[PDB]
Amino acid sequence: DPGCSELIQASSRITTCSTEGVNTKCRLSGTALIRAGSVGAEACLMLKGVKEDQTKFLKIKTVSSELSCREGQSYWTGSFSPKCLSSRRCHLVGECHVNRCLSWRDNETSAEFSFVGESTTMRENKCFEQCGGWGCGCFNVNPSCLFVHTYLQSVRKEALRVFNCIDWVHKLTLEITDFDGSVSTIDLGASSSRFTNWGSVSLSLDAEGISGSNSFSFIESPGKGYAIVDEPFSEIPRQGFLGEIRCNSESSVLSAHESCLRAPNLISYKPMIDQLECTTNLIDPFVVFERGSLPQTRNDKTFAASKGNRGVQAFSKGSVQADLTLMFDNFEVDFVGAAVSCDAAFLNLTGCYSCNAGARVCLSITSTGTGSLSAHNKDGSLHIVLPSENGTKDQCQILHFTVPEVEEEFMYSCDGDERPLLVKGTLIAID
Amino acid sequence: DPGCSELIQASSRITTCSTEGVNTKCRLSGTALIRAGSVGAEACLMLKGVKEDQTKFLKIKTVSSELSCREGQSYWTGSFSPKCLSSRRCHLVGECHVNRCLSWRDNETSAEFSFVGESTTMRENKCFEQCGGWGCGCFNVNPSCLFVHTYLQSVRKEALRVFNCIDWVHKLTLEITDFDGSVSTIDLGASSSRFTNWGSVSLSLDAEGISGSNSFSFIESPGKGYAIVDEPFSEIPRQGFLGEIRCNSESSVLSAHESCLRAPNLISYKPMIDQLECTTNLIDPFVVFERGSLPQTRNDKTFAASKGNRGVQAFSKGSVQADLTLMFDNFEVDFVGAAVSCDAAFLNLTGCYSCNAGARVCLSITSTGTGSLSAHNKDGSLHIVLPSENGTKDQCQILHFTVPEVEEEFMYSCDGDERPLLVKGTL
Ligand SMILES: *[C@@H]1O[C@H](CO)[C@@H](O[C@@H]2O[C@H](CO)[C@@H](O[C@@H]3O[C@H](CO[C@@H]4O[C@H](CO)[C@@H](O)[C@H](O)[C@@H]4O)[C@@H](O)[C@H](O)[C@@H]3O)[C@H](O)[C@H]2NC(C)=O)[C@H](O)[C@H]1NC(C)=O
Ligand SMILES: *[C@@H]1O[C@H](CO)[C@@H](O[C@@H]2O[C@H](CO)[C@@H](O[C@@H]3O[C@H](CO)[C@@H](O)[C@H](O)[C@@H]3O)[C@H](O)[C@H]2NC(C)=O)[C@H](O)[C@H]1NC(C)=O
Ligand SMILES: *[C@@H]1O[C@H](CO)[C@@H](O)[C@H](O)[C@H]1NC(C)=O
Ligand SMILES: *[C@@H]1O[C@H](CO)[C@@H](O)[C@H](O)[C@H]1NC(C)=O
Repeated sequence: DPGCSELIQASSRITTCSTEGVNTKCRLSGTALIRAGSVGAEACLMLKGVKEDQTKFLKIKTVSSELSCREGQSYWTGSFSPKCLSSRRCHLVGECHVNRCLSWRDNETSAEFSFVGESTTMRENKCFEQCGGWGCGCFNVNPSCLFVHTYLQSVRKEALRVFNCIDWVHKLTLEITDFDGSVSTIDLGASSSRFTNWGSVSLSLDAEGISGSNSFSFIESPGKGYAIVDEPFSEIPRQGFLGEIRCNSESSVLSAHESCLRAPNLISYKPMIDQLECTTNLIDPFVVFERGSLPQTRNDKTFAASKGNRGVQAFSKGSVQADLTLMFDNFEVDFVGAAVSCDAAFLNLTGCYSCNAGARVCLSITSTGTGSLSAHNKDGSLHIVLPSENGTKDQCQILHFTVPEVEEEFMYSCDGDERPLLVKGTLIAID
Repeated sequence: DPGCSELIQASSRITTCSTEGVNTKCRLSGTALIRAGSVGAEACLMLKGVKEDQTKFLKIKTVSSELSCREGQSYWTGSFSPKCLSSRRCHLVGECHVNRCLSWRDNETSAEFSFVGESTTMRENKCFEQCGGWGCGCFNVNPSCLFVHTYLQSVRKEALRVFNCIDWVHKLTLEITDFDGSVSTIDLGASSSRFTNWGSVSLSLDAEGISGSNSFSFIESPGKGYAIVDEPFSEIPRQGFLGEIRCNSESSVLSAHESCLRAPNLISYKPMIDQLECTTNLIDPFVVFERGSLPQTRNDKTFAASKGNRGVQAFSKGSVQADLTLMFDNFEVDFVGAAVSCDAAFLNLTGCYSCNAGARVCLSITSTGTGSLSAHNKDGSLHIVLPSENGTKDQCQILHFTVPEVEEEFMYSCDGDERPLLVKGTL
């Protein structure tokens, strides 16, 4: 039931009217700029004829204002757990020769674990010096060597794809009701223009986008849906962050393949003579997914999965940061039709006084056909002219007051048969 | 239950004996280096008399090897949660003028929250630009300003003290049984000597400290004991680590006091026009305490709360990384007199072959009073002499074999006789 959220009068300088003895028609030629309607509501342009009762409206409903994520970088991740094997040798036995233990290389497997065979899994190798001497079962008093071989294994049989958006492609869908009542639906992009019955329409300025977009990233769970993540995409594994372990494919997460990348020192070890514990404290990306699972709101946007060919989209919820440029190409409009009555009620009066922006008055208007409500205050200094329709709509325009305390009686009608309406509110002063 | 884990023989170098009359007496003079016995077990020195039936033992038990934490730096931490207030003003209204919102400073309270007034709590302030225009209730198309005031509040009425150990004080406690059998208990620090009836005992080498001590820290939960944390202490508050929020006291943590220090950006915000959510993802220090609550074992050590005092200690579990220097002040020992027989079962053989250290035989000995066990085992090559003790005790000594698999055979005669025994093993 929203009607005009934004309403401007076409400049007298783009309008020319003539009367054919009682029958008057006007031509629009030139350009008007109007802010796009808030989502669900209309941007409206009012045409005035020569008489005060000659009014027509062009209405442009913002059906939706959508932003589609163009995906940039991507990696796969999932959940992992370490499995360790250990074997302790006394000083001067096996590899536990003078310095080997303390200079042990991560990628070298100890002879102690040659029975494990070949591996293509993410893995690492440690040696921890432990106590020597007879109390720890060694003939030699020097430190014994706890050799350790560890591999990572996927804890789930599914994986998650983390990505960013390099661009958000704006599509503004508009439902246009011409002056003559004909309805059409169009869509526009930032650089688009469409021919209309009266000329053309384009986006003069389009600043629709995701503010702080570099601080969002997304997760896809294949066959399930998407999640938002409230952090920038990480191009490098960083311990304690999503992506600290990452792979180039879904299957490589699942097999924990050695091509996967990982941040250093993710596995902690507690060597205890012949006992060993190894643990991880990894970010659980399935928890992160469930925390951000779509749909979600951030700022004035709703992020949701695309219906159909899948990706993520964001929808504006309120204002649309775009101006429509309306080009009229010598287009004729008449004022034909019988007026019917309307009922109206005051809704609100909001904004400032003695300012350029003025104050927005909103009325609920109920009728059985298309027309115009006209209202004036006692002294004819203020006038309201708003669309009337079959059914009920909330309709708003700007009024200019010079006082913060407003209590103004208007008489309104759609057919000349006036009824009272009280507009009141409190407006702020600017500086 | 365990006896001599380390057995050395008194060097003929520091030994002089003779038989002038009705019996034989021996004199010990000089130093003798011996490895400390494993905790609970004994380091042992055998005195060889001029006969074969003449043998005496000096026994030194390791009762405990103990390391006490000398606490260094400390901080208090606990559990916190944010509470935030918000108020949005349209562009050109109130404080919301280009370009103050985007320039807002954490310490500056917005005039939107005058009704909160005076505070000594941890707190911050933010401003977030949000949609403008009539669709977001504003007469101006420029961004509106969501002003936010947030304070941290304690979510638990208890705190935790995180602390560091700048040094670990070593005390070694030895129980000495002299050749004549008199018992004695001494304590040694890393530098220390103690005099004995026969001379003295000193810590020659002492490496009983905590390896990797730089990567440990500790927590005290007031009146509930201690925990070990498997990471360094840090004097810098960092996000995602214990102490990311820290204070100087129990009360300050509980009041979420403004003197508490905190790492940057711990509170996250979701501005949603007129709605706002604010959250933290702080590590829970009480979970950290729980997971590390003492007693805990690391390496060859048990970390535990001090028994007769306040603080934490670590106790050596296996080998003691220390050499004992024994000094003998021209000390005389006699051998009188008779000694019975005992039940000795073979236990094991362990070591290498054709090496310096060699094999180590261990026997289970149950006997009368205190005696000495001999073995006619492999006579003309090998012999075994060990302490017989009133009770059940395992006794070990060194042996040199130059073959891989050892299948040996012994008739042990401490009696002398009457008994048999077998020994078998491999390197
Ligand atoms: C003074 O009065 C005016 C007019 O009443 C108020 O403006 C109105 O504000 C409301 C609440 O924010 C807006 O409602 C929103 O409507 C959108 C529109 O969605 C579309 O509308 C149809 C209704 O038939 C819906 O069923 C569809 O979903 C469709 O998408 C909706 O998405 C929001 O959830 C919300 O309901 C309304 O659009 C707006 N009207 C106009 C003409 O702009 C104004 O807030 C008020 N000011 C005050 C009280 O200070
Ligand atoms: C060979 O046999 C000997 C039997 O004496 C074994 O030596 C013994 O080893 C164990 C440690 O595994 C020790 O037992 C322990 O006692 C301490 C202190 O009381 C306690 O803290 C431990 O929990 C455990 O109960 C024992 O001290 C030690 N004996 C001696 C004399 O040193 C040796 O391990 C055997 N080797 C084998 C079977 O391979
Ligand atoms: C281990 O890494 C070193 C250093 O890059 C490399 O030279 C060597 O080939 C690797 N050794 C393996 C895989 O055994
Ligand atoms: C807040 O930060 C500003 C910027 O330096 C400073 O002027 C002000 O004194 C600070 N407030 C304090 C220290 O309480």
